[PDB]
Amino acid sequence: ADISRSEVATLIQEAYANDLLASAKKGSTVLQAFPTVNMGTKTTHLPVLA
Amino acid sequence: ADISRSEVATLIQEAYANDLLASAKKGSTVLQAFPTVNMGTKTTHLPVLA
Repeated sequence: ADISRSEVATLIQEAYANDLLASAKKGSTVLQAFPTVNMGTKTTHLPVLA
Repeated sequence: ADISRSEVATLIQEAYANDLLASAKKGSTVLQAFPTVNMGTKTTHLPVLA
């Protein structure tokens, strides 16, 4: 006669840890690479020589 | 001749009182009868003797 881990049941609580949870978020490439403009309205016109 | 109650009209006004509704509502029988566990998440494990 002896006491097994299964015979102790839920007197032994399983633990939790968030170590693996976090992942670094990545931004748009095009917002890093190119000059941006702050728009005040839906549409902006930019003339070019053609 | 005489001024009756109806001839005085809305100078006499009715009153309101909630004494018939001012009664404690009926609680749960099992929350009165049995002890309780303050759970923090969907599931709790309780060991029992076997």
